[PDB]
Amino acid sequence: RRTYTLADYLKSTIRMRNYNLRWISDHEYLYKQENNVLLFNADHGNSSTFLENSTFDQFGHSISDYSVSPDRQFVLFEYNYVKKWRHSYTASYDIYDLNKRQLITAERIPNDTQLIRWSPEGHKLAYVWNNDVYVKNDPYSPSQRVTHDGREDAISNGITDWVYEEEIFSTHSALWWSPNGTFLAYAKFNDTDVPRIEYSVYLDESLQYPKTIHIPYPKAGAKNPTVKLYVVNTDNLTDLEPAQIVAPASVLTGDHYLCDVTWATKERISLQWLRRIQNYSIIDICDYNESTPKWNCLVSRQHIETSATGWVGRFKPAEPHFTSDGNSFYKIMSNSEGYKHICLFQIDKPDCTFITKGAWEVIGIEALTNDYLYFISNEYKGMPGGRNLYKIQLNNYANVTCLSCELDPERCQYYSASFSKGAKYYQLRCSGPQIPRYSLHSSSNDKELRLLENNTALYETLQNIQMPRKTLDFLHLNGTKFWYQMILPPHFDKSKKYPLLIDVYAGPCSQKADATFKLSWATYLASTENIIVASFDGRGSGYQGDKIMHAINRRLGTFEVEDQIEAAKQFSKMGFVDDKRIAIWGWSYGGYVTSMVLGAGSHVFKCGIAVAPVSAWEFYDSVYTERYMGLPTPEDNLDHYKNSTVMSRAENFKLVEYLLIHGTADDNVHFQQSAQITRALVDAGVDFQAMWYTDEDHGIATSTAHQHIYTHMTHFIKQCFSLP
Amino acid sequence: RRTYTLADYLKSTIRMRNYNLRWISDHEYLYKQENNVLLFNADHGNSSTFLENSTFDQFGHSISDYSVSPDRQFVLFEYNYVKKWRHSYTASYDIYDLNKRQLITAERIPNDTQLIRWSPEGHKLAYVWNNDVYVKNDPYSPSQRVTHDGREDAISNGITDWVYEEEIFSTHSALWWSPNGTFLAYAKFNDTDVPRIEYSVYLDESLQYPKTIHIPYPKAGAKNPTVKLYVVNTDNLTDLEPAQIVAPASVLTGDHYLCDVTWATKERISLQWLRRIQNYSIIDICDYNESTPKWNCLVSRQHIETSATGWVGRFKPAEPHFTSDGNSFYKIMSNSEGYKHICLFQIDKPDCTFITKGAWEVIGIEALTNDYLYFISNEYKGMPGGRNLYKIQLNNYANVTCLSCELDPERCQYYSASFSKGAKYYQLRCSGPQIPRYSLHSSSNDKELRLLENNTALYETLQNIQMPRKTLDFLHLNGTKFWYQMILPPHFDKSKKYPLLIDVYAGPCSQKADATFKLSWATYLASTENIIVASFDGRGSGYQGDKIMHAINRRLGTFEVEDQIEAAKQFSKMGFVDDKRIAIWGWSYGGYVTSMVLGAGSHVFKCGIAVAPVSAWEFYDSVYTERYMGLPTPEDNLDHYKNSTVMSRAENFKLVEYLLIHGTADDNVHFQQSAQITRALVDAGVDFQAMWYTDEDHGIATSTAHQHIYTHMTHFIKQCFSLP
Ligand SMILES: *[C@@H]1O[C@H](CO)[C@@H](O[C@@H]2O[C@H](CO)[C@@H](O[C@@H]3O[C@H](CO)[C@@H](O)[C@H](O)[C@@H]3O)[C@H](O)[C@H]2NC(C)=O)[C@H](O)[C@H]1NC(C)=O
Ligand SMILES: *[C@@H]1O[C@H](CO)[C@@H](O[C@@H]2O[C@H](CO)[C@@H](O[C@@H]3O[C@H](CO)[C@@H](O)[C@H](O)[C@@H]3O)[C@H](O)[C@H]2NC(C)=O)[C@H](O)[C@H]1NC(C)=O
Ligand SMILES: *[C@@H]1O[C@H](CO)[C@@H](O[C@@H]2O[C@H](CO)[C@@H](O)[C@H](O)[C@H]2NC(C)=O)[C@H](O)[C@H]1NC(C)=O
Ligand SMILES: *[C@@H]1O[C@H](CO)[C@@H](O[C@@H]2O[C@H](CO)[C@@H](O)[C@H](O)[C@H]2NC(C)=O)[C@H](O)[C@H]1NC(C)=O
Ligand SMILES: *[C@@H]1O[C@H](CO)[C@@H](O[C@@H]2O[C@H](CO)[C@@H](O)[C@H](O)[C@H]2NC(C)=O)[C@H](O)[C@H]1NC(C)=O
Ligand SMILES: *[C@@H]1O[C@H](CO)[C@@H](O[C@@H]2O[C@H](CO)[C@@H](O)[C@H](O)[C@H]2NC(C)=O)[C@H](O)[C@H]1NC(C)=O
Ligand SMILES: *[C@@H]1O[C@H](CO)[C@@H](O[C@@H]2O[C@H](CO)[C@@H](O)[C@H](O)[C@H]2NC(C)=O)[C@H](O)[C@H]1NC(C)=O
Ligand SMILES: *[C@@H]1O[C@H](CO)[C@@H](O[C@@H]2O[C@H](CO)[C@@H](O)[C@H](O)[C@H]2NC(C)=O)[C@H](O)[C@H]1NC(C)=O
Ligand SMILES: *[C@@H]1O[C@H](CO)[C@@H](O[C@@H]2O[C@H](CO)[C@@H](O)[C@H](O)[C@H]2NC(C)=O)[C@H](O)[C@H]1NC(C)=O
Ligand SMILES: *[C@@H]1O[C@H](CO)[C@@H](O)[C@H](O)[C@H]1NC(C)=O
Ligand SMILES: *[C@@H]1O[C@H](CO)[C@@H](O)[C@H](O)[C@H]1NC(C)=O
Ligand SMILES: *[C@@H]1O[C@H](CO)[C@@H](O)[C@H](O)[C@H]1NC(C)=O
Repeated sequence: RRTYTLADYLKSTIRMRNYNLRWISDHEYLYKQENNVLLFNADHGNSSTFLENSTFDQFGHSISDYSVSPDRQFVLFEYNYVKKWRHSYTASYDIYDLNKRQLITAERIPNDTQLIRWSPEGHKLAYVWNNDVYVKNDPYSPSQRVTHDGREDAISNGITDWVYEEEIFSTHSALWWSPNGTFLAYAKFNDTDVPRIEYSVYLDESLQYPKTIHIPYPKAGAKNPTVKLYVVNTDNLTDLEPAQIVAPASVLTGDHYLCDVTWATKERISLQWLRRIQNYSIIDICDYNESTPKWNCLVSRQHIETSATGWVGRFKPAEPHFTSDGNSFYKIMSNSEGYKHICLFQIDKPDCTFITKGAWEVIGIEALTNDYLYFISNEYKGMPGGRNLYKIQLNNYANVTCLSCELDPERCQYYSASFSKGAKYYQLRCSGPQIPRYSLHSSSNDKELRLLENNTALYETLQNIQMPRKTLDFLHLNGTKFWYQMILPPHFDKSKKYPLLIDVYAGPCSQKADATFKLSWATYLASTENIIVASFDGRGSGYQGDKIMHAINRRLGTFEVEDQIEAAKQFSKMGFVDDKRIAIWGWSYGGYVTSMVLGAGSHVFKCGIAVAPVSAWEFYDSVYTERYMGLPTPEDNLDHYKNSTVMSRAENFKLVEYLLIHGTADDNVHFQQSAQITRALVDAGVDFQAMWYTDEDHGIATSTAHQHIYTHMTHFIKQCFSLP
Repeated sequence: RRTYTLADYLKSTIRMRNYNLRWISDHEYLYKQENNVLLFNADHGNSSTFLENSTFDQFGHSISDYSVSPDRQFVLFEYNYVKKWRHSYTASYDIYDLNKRQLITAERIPNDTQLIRWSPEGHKLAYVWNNDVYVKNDPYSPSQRVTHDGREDAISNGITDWVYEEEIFSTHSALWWSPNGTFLAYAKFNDTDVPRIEYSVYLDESLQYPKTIHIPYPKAGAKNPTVKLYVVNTDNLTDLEPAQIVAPASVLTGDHYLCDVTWATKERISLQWLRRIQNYSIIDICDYNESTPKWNCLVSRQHIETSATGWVGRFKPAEPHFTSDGNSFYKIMSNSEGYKHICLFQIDKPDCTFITKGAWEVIGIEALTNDYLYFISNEYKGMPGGRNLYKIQLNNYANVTCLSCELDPERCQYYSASFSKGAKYYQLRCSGPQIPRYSLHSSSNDKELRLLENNTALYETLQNIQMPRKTLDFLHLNGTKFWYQMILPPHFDKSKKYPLLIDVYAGPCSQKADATFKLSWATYLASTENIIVASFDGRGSGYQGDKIMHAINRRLGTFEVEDQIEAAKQFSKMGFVDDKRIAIWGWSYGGYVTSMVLGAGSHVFKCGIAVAPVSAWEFYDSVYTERYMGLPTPEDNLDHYKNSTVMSRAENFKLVEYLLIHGTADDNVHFQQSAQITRALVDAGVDFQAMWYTDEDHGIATSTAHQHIYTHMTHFIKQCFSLP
């Protein structure tokens, strides 16, 4: 029987399908099929061809994306897509009028447009061009320029800078339409005094001279960009200047962040602010006073969230989900025991009321109606690495009803959901630990309407392959239960002793051990090279309580490192793991941990790989770093900024085999970091291996580069484990 | 018996001494001994302490170097040394009076001084600070400012830019005093429109953001800097200005280089100009007029040098060696048979007379007397790799007497000399093949006056070691003699079979197969690991004829590559070479040839190492590249610029093991060149090994890095050669 070879991983020979849809109603969604865009109605099961693939290639050129207007009158076509960063880009957009079924030729959308978003209702447009905000009341209507200070690397209106897109918003967008489309809320960023990172780009062999790329990148303690929030009335845009909503006073004592903007009603806006010392968060509720007319942000509806053991939220404070009347909201907060649970806020009330509790966390709030609230939790079977859909009755909080627990309990233990408007229907997505699945459900009776994708083709293709097995198990460290996972080789024999390879992230609020089904590189090693690939969620991990999560606070590189070693020591006690063939590798925080582990002097690991590793917290951006480590000042936390460098551990690298990989175009984890490591390894008489990948970004993902780094790492591990 | 250990190379426990001296008279020379500067009198032989080691330490700073005035009244002390580039720096200077045993504190020399030069007679000073020339007729005097348009990276007066420093002048100085100290000639460079290479420098772990380093670097085809030559009357300057000496019309038809400036008499100057297409140079003899025009350059005394087969000279045209009257000069030129020989030029007459001939070349003219001319050639036994001192009676060209050939014909075959003023005495300098030896001679009888350094302790300390033996042999390629060297392991047994390591430079006018004595890394591989290390000098090599050397013209990366292969194949046919264990490595042109050899698909070499290689001549500087490859224009030589890249040979790297090393702060061979290779090797799916060295220049020389790179390369060889 065939095995999962390396070519099977790198060539995507074994494709896993999914089912991605866009709810455009309370009962209709769009789905792309055979390059056609089909419009499905879940209330009747009937579906029409909404957008022929004929009218996708008959424009002049290849179209990259689409976005249909909420009134289904116009379609945006995106083409000439040029990648900027993780979530950012610039492209040209066309407008396709569906009433005439004709392409719009006048009042077009300029080339090099950065952002674009429809209004929630109707057909109004807002786009960002040369870092300025423009609005179009109609595709057949001239643009209205809102801002005029758009300066590259200085001022951005409506689009995020680098740190916000990466570490806060997780999207390039800084436009927020009002539900009626009357108001637009946009953010203005100012990176004028933010220091710049500079790295060279060695483009095609034609380029005689390299390019120098500049990016405003505040490192730990550096000058941070400012943000201001302005609101604009689209219906009477030529009456007043954009109205700034000043941040609350609580956050104005120094530098601060803007982390979320949500619309409660057609005339009420909510702003989540965050201090720079990220243990203080506040929600401001602002109503439109049509008199002056200003935005009236009453103090009595300010809502504070703090943390005594560290920072607020998991990565950033939870976003509020307002009720249909915008006079209350539900947001996730840590209870007294330190577990993320759902709390009920009244806009005018100073306290919140918890509606869920237990020794388990709530992952997120998925949908909200007047009678039920839908959410995801890791409560089922007390397994933190699982995800299941629940619903809460808003009259009797004791009446919690899991919607995914008993559907296929052996095959599916990791669910997610995508709801429609008003939570009439919801798409269920199972991710593991067996073959994924996608189904359509109706919230009225929670019955499966139809099976969207079963991956049956995947199922039979794996039947002919000696696939490895994934075990979800746990262990105890100083009396605390800690979960881990093992990818076991096929025909696993506990009497025989296998080599061990540890996959690390160990990042704050990370979770590497979970009931998810992946066709990864580890799948190759176990199925073919018969290597046990493990991952251990120790201290600093998430979804297990603020006790375990905040243990790493202000002490990065201390406990998440020891516990990877200590768990590795536990694995040796088992009778099926070779003591002399234990390895480790990571990526962008594992590479930090993997490096910091090999420098611990543990005599546990034989070799290691660090891919785009962090080497010192002095080098990473302030938003992620200062959240867990604070400021590098002698008065705040400068001590452990220095005590936690990989370079301080060079001498102990004489005992292991180090392989260091890093891409040169890395805008996230700068090549400066790996360079500082090698200088410490060189200056210490330590021999090691290295490999750069030219013009590859942080997540090395170019087809040629993705295949090369893993084919390189396979040779390394096989040489370290003395494998064929 | 012990062997030459790797630690013996990297730690230099087994030191080799040398005798370095500064002739300050016709019979006196300065010599440093235990940090004391001693004055020696060659005539009788006695000695006296000229400068105590109390100094260099009694002043508040460690003194790097010293320089004594010709009239022996003042001494310069160099401190605050900050290395700029290869031959450049910037440092601070203190002036010390000898008649008063005092340190001058009035009218001091500024810090951050970029150059300093004494007049050849008297004690006139000339230093360059902020790219402007300042002059002092006496150390106790103010500094008259000559130029005022100095600007960083834009204009340089008196100091070279990068390309002139590296590829023409081999010095940072662009000052030329007249013999009487009356005139000062200085050149002015303009890099205003020359593109700037940029690379990042990752300083100490405490240095948060990296520093971008800009350097005016004209790559092949780019805009070269302009150069103008001015002369100043130092005696009466407050009245007069500098006087420009315009280049000949022969050279003003385009871009041109200034390659030499020599003072014939107190009022006569010789300028060597060079066309950008380096097959046309001219010497200009310019006389001083007591009225305007300040400098009268007669047309009838222009002297022009051309080459129809390639470029002019070896690296640059030979410099002229004037007679005492300045009415004639000897210089090295190619004859009709293509052999560099000495020619006698007469200023006014347009032809020259060869005073030497034969199928061998002259290396350099060492000294000129009114009766004899001393020079260095490779005539003895027809060995190009040997150097000996000869002398010609300037009356009887037939009386050509060797002064070193038959001293120790078994120990010494690679001589050089450092003559005194007027050539009364000359230090003989033997460099191999056996242990070096330094002796002092008298010109009147060529009789050894005394033995300066015999390296006796080095002789004894070597007999404790199984030291290798180096053979200088030759082979015929297509009926053309080609020489090679073989470092042979001790106790050589031609019945056995040895691994083969081919050290490659193979650059134009290069010589890797000589009769010199080096304690190198090749010694370790032969003494300890029993590896034969060979070096072959094929087509493109110098000192053998312009037929052999200019065969590389406009065809770089073609013939010097193939010849290395076939010589290795001829090494394969030998009975003592393991065909399956042949490897090759090189540095900075060898890395180019090594990479180009491994890409040829010859199945000859098993593995290879390329350290700081050239990947594409499009990326190297113009002065070097255009000299041998022409212009990368579709009309001149664009094609073999394209055809000669390493990246075009990526596929054939699947058959060899490849290790690529490069310094991140390399300004000579930019990191871009290595990065372009890996991208082609990544795009071809070829696995290889790489290793960067942060902030290491082209000649990776940091004490820590130098050990790490040779240690890293040894592991690669042993693994490739299947050794312990
Ligand atoms: C974007 O940010 C930059 C810098 O973060 C802002 O410009 C800077 O504004 C400050 C004051 O806010 C200026 O500093 C000093 O102001 C005092 C006032 O007494 C004055 O006396 C000093 O001479 C000095 O100017 C600073 O000069 C200025 N820097 C600039 C203009 O480069 C800028 O206003 C921000 N823009 C937006 C749209 O947010
Ligand atoms: C150092 O080199 C720079 C760049 O070559 C010199 O400045 C440049 O001079 C040229 C003229 O040779 C200017 O080009 C154009 O000339 C035409 C002639 O009609 C004129 O119409 C244009 O308006 C322009 O002047 C060029 O602008 C100028 N570039 C600058 C000043 O940045 C410079 O003179 C050289 N310096 C020395 C000391 O030799
Ligand atoms: C969208 O909502 C806004 C605010 O609710 C509407 O604006 C107000 O509309 C009311 C009546 O609905 C008027 O009495 C006010 O004079 C309006 N004030 C402002 C500032 O607009 C807006 O008309 C609504 N638009 C649509 C298309 O529903
Ligand atoms: C948020 O964290 C900061 C520092 O991490 C806390 O600042 C402390 O403030 C008190 C004043 O009440 C000082 O006495 C301490 O010295 C401060 N600590 C440091 C390390 O500077 C702040 O109290 C925290 N906020 C909350 C609400 O817990
Ligand atoms: C959807 O795919 C699953 C596989 O994940 C199918 O379930 C298997 O069906 C076979 C029948 O031959 C049983 O023997 C297996 O035990 C089942 N496995 C699991 C994990 O349930 C299922 O039949 C497919 N459904 C459809 C409609 O095709
Ligand atoms: C060492 O060489 C020096 C060279 O300067 C000799 O210098 C002598 O200096 C005295 C001083 O009055 C003169 O009178 C002599 O004429 C110099 N000698 C010569 C040869 O010129 C010095 O003599 C030498 N050493 C000794 C011990 O005499
Ligand atoms: C150095 O040489 C220069 C030129 O050879 C001398 O300058 C000339 O000196 C003579 C007589 O002293 C004058 O008639 C000329 O007018 C001078 N010409 C110039 C250009 O200066 C100079 O005097 C000599 N100085 C020394 C110290 O030897
Ligand atoms: C110096 O080199 C150039 C370039 O190789 C030579 O220019 C050639 O000249 C001949 C005759 O004028 C032309 O037919 C060629 O087309 C020229 N080649 C180029 C590339 O322009 C020039 O002749 C050489 N100089 C000497 C003295 O031989
Ligand atoms: C100078 O050094 C050379 C070699 O470095 C010495 O020459 C050797 O001398 C020994 C006698 O002890 C002979 O056995 C060797 O055959 C000699 N070798 C050569 C190449 O000649 C020489 O003795 C040293 N001279 C002094 C004065 O120390
Ligand atoms: C376009 O859609 C039709 C609908 O069946 C399908 O047959 C055809 O293959 C599609 N073409 C492309 C290029 O996707
Ligand atoms: C489904 O049927 C209803 C009623 O028959 C119709 O109004 C609707 O348009 C149909 N769906 C589509 C996508 O046309
Ligand atoms: C200085 O010179 C004296 C005289 O020979 C010598 O004894 C001493 O060791 C020297 N000191 C240094 C530091 O070179």
